[PDB]
Amino acid sequence: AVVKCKPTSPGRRHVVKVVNPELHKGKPFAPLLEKNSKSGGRNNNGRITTRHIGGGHKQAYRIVDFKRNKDGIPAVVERLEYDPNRSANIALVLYKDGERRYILAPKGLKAGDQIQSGVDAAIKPGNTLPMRNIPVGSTVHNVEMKPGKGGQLARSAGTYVQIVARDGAYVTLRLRSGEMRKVEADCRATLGEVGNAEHMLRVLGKAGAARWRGVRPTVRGTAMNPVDHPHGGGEGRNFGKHPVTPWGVQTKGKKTRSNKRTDKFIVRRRS
Amino acid sequence: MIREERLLKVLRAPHVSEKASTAMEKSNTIVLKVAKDATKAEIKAAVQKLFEVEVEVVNTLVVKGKVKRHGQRIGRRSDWKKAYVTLKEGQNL
Amino acid sequence: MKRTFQPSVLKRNRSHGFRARMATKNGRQVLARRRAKGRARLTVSK
RNA sequence: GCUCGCCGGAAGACCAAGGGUUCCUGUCCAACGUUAAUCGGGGCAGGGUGAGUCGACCCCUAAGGCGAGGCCGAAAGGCGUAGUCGAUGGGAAACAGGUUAAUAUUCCUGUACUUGGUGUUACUGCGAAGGGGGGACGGAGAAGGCUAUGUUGGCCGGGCGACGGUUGUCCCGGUUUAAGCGUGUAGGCUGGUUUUCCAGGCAAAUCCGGAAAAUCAAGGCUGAGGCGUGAUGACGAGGCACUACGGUGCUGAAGCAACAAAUGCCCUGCUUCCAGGAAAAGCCUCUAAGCAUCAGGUAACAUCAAAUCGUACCCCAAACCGACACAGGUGGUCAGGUAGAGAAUACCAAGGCGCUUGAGAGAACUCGGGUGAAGGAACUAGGCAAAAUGGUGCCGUAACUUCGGGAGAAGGCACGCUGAUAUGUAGGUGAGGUCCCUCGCGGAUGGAGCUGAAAUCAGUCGAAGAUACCAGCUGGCUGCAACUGUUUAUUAAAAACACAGCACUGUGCAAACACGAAAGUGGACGUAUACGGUGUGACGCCUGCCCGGUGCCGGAAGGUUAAUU
RNA sequence: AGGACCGAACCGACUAAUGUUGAAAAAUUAGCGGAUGACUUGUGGCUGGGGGUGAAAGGCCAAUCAAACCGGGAGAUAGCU
Ligand SMILES: [Mg+2]
Ligand SMILES: [Mg+2]
Ligand SMILES: [Mg+2]
Ligand SMILES: [Mg+2]
Ligand SMILES: [Mg+2]
Ligand SMILES: [Mg+2]
Ligand SMILES: [Mg+2]
Ligand SMILES: [Mg+2]
Ligand SMILES: [Mg+2]
Ligand SMILES: [Mg+2]
Ligand SMILES: [Mg+2]
Ligand SMILES: [Mg+2]
Ligand SMILES: [Mg+2]
Ligand SMILES: [Mg+2]
Ligand SMILES: [Mg+2]
Ligand SMILES: [Mg+2]
Ligand SMILES: [Mg+2]
Ligand SMILES: [Mg+2]
Ligand SMILES: [Mg+2]
Ligand SMILES: [Mg+2]
Ligand SMILES: [Mg+2]
Ligand SMILES: [Mg+2]
Ligand SMILES: [Mg+2]
Ligand SMILES: [Mg+2]
Ligand SMILES: [Mg+2]
Ligand SMILES: [Mg+2]
Ligand SMILES: [Mg+2]
Ligand SMILES: [Mg+2]
Ligand SMILES: [Mg+2]
Ligand SMILES: [Mg+2]
Ligand SMILES: [Mg+2]
Ligand SMILES: [Mg+2]
Ligand SMILES: [Mg+2]
Ligand SMILES: [Mg+2]
Ligand SMILES: [Mg+2]
Ligand SMILES: [Mg+2]
Ligand SMILES: [Mg+2]
Ligand SMILES: [Mg+2]
Ligand SMILES: [Mg+2]
Ligand SMILES: [Mg+2]
Ligand SMILES: [Mg+2]
Ligand SMILES: [Mg+2]
Ligand SMILES: [Mg+2]
Ligand SMILES: [Mg+2]
Ligand SMILES: [Mg+2]
Ligand SMILES: [Mg+2]
Ligand SMILES: [Mg+2]
Ligand SMILES: [Mg+2]
Ligand SMILES: [Mg+2]
Ligand SMILES: [Mg+2]
Ligand SMILES: [Mg+2]
Ligand SMILES: [Mg+2]
Ligand SMILES: [Mg+2]
Ligand SMILES: [Mg+2]
Repeated sequence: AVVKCKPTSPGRRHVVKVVNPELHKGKPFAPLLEKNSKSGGRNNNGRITTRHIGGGHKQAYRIVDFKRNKDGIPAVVERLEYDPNRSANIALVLYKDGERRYILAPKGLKAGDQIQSGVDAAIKPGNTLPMRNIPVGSTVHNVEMKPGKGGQLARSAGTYVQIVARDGAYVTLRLRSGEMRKVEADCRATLGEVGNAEHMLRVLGKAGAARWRGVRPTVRGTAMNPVDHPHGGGEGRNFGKHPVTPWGVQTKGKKTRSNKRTDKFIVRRRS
Repeated sequence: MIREERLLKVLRAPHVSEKASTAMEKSNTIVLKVAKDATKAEIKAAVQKLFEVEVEVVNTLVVKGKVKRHGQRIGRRSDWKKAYVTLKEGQNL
Repeated sequence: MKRTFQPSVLKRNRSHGFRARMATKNGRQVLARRRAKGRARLTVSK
């Protein structure tokens, strides 16, 4: 459900929100909570190393089981919850032995549905299996890059990965970006896509909305003096130069990937 | 238990003033100048021993010394401790 | 208006106090210089 | 001392921060005080700050700091693990009355409370660095129930009025009482209890989590206020005795109700929204090792202890920051009356002040104001400045529009007082009395009393009734920028920056990128619906041709070409 | 409901006059803008000089900023006065 607001004020005119009435309305599961205090894009030297980060709402961190290693015991979905730390929704699940966890909520998952992980689970959304046991051509998410490490790919709202080919110890994956990547067949993955695929349809509407998410304003380089940016200067609006980063690197087309260690797993670049 | 030498050193002088006289005639309280590091219990034991009266409660305060002038020279008097020692209503030390 | 000096004893002692100087070799050189010059007041502490 | 004037959401009061004797008393007037000074925040001397309950200290953590080993670095050092620090946050306990020249929740009187140690008695499973629960948390909004507080009436004491009237439906004043302890209320949340079993809680768990029955269908947690008690006490208007004229001393009346009412309390509640809202200990409860007719624990009771440091005084200011006794700056709390929507504003209370040169005169001219014949923008770069408008209710309101707006468009009418409707209405509150039941802080009814708008009709005064203060000028065309924001502290607030939106581009995660000789850290406890860079700048209709030049992307036949040999 | 509306506190600074050896090394007085938010404020913390930070004015970094301040190289050099 994508609902757009009425223009009762100029700040509301263009706002388009994403509303899910299915999501829990009370507090999150407390024992799976942790603090995550903000950084402002400052590292341990206290220097800004990523620009335009600051402020925003206070958030608590929800421990999310990306490994899905509780193998054998069925679990049932208790409720779907809002997570401030990521674009996707999360689901509080109860295993048959009384252990509760948070998982990423696949599309279609509702309260009461049965999930299971392991080598001997079934082919249905929310079930984690080694990619050795998942048929070629399935849609998966929360994919592992090393066996045992935890899901690292296809985690954001609406994303998925496709198993294109299995050959020997490796499986060929088509990522959301379009890159064709090999991964060990022992790496686990969850059936189905990530839900909340309407997340991309929202419109913030006003500057304050981006400030609520901890995003500070971007100043264009062409708007400043030459001492503090290569684009700076000009009597009036002048450019006359090839666009670069604030540190002088060409910023329209120049490739920056440089990793010979992982080159043997890229079957084909996104292009 | 506080030794006798300590007790002999803790008490300095019986403070004199109009307020101290009035405390004596109204609340049976004597006011004393004591050691800067003397605690309430040390003062109580020393009063009960050296003056041979019964104490129930002691009240203490530290006084700040005043800055002065002596022929344009900047000087300062020392901090000191004053004790309000209330006696058990039958002593008149 | 609001002038540049706003006294705060805690911030003063933390910035320029004796233990703040003693905590780094450069602060100890500050103290050595001031002793060699013969300053009556080594730091802000008292 | 009597008058007058000023502030009164402060120019009163109380604190934090900062200062540090400026506090109080005697004395002195050289210098200091923008004049004099008998005065002083000045000189000199003396005095003055009393705590188990307030605060610090202490226990616990945030950001952050330091950091045994460790990793890294010519050296100096950098980072960081276990730890240990770090409040602006969490953690036990006291109230009222009196008293000094100067302190008081600290002294005194009355009445309370908390934590812990030792002992004695009685019952007993006690035990952590480990498990669980709790502590524990956002914004907005709405309603009810209260109190602080006020007003009126009853009551009590006093009054009979400098000039006409004032024994009354008259005047003045007072009419106050805490924490604690019992009650458990308006209301908020939750279904209980007892069994059996279990892949969970780093092992054990009787605890928590899960599962299956039985059993009752109400139990439990929390909770403002009131009531009782505290209190036969305290305080009390006033009288009477001295006065050393600064005040002391003694006594002591009434001490009730109704209505109105917070932005405070119930309420960390309830409803709702998205941007999804600390930590750790105190605390409660599980057990492991271990002790085991002992230790330990529970309850009661007696007894001891609760140290140390601060406490004066100023604190929107003559004591702090501004070189000054400087039109400046400086966080929090309290919050009376009449009018008013109001913490606006006007006049006042409590309280505090008249701003540390005065006396005359009544020229030009300067500054801050009031009024102005006739004219009314003719002024001027420009209506700069000024004049003007200005409230509530009701009628009415155009182009255009993104259908919200435009709009308070524009414009207009009414408005004081008195009487009547109605000896005081609609509404609000609500005593008695009658009755019902699981008897109460219950329930149904009932309505005295108190309070009380607004409207209509008729009269009436004035030049004027939103009468003071307070309080939109309005409209028409057009450039720029969508909008709310931001900026040259101290000559520029804008058309500049940002912005939501758009596009290109990089980035497969030990991401790109940034900070760092490095180790590492941020990006991110994120994973392409993500993150970085760049340009453009809501929205609508759109965004054409050129790859010659420069940049980037791809290619690898041929030429040229480094160290090396 | 709202970066909604009118309007005090509070935050700011558009116009004018005054002041310019000022009451003030940036204020006063009358008007003015925002006033539930990209708000504002207390306490503490971190970022250090070719460095920081900057909704970007070369702004700000202790009345100092097209490279702070203090000490040193240091009696720099000065075909100039
Ligand atoms: Mg960015
Ligand atoms: Mg942008
Ligand atoms: Mg510029
Ligand atoms: Mg350059
Ligand atoms: Mg040009
Ligand atoms: Mg050109
Ligand atoms: Mg005492
Ligand atoms: Mg004391
Ligand atoms: Mg003095
Ligand atoms: Mg005085
Ligand atoms: Mg004289
Ligand atoms: Mg004089
Ligand atoms: Mg004096
Ligand atoms: Mg730490
Ligand atoms: Mg360190
Ligand atoms: Mg070491
Ligand atoms: Mg600590
Ligand atoms: Mg604190
Ligand atoms: Mg006093
Ligand atoms: Mg009341
Ligand atoms: Mg309010
Ligand atoms: Mg005091
Ligand atoms: Mg003066
Ligand atoms: Mg002043
Ligand atoms: Mg202020
Ligand atoms: Mg006012
Ligand atoms: Mg004149
Ligand atoms: Mg004039
Ligand atoms: Mg006039
Ligand atoms: Mg005229
Ligand atoms: Mg005329
Ligand atoms: Mg005319
Ligand atoms: Mg003209
Ligand atoms: Mg002319
Ligand atoms: Mg004007
Ligand atoms: Mg005017
Ligand atoms: Mg009438
Ligand atoms: Mg033009
Ligand atoms: Mg604009
Ligand atoms: Mg604006
Ligand atoms: Mg300026
Ligand atoms: Mg300006
Ligand atoms: Mg990394
Ligand atoms: Mg532009
Ligand atoms: Mg607004
Ligand atoms: Mg500004
Ligand atoms: Mg003004
Ligand atoms: Mg406005
Ligand atoms: Mg406004
Ligand atoms: Mg400066
Ligand atoms: Mg330079
Ligand atoms: Mg040299
Ligand atoms: Mg020279
Ligand atoms: Mg020459």
